[PDB]
Amino acid sequence: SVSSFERFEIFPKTSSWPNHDSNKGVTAACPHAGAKSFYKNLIWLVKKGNSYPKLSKSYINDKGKEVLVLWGIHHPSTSADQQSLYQNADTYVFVGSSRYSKKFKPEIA
Repeated sequence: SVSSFERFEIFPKTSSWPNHDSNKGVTAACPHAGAKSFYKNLIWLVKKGNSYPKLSKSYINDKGKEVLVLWGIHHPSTSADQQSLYQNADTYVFVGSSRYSKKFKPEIA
């Protein structure tokens, strides 16, 4: 039960992604309209060429209201795909919020 529901580009695709860059985050898991696609409110990280440095996107996205943010931790299949999507194996993911802290660990299986 909600009284207001807005949608704004928290992390715009056209900007704010200079280092990993790229937009080819499509997959066959969600192939609507006969084409590889992905979640609209989510972005699959793909390296630009063979570079994938650390990411820091500390944002406020604060409009005087509670803002719901969603994200996924991609666990790959083979180590070849890990270096074909991220160029490094031993990574870590951390979402730093005043109410939520988590040090993620990727898994290859």
